[PDB]
Amino acid sequence: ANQASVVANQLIPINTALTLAMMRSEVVTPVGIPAEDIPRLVSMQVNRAVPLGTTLMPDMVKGYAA
Repeated sequence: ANQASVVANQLIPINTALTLAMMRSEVVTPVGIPAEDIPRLVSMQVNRAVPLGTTLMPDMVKGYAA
């Protein structure tokens, strides 16, 4: 049903600063960071490796607070 989340479009290594090429929008469950926030996430770092196809959750991004 409608809410899309940010999903990793490639493996994102631990401590990588996110770029736009790394983030796609997809309706997945459980729900992660809202896809509307992809602009806000560029150049923030992930604190763990995020495999291809993994939903980005709030606790995986350093400094994220919505």
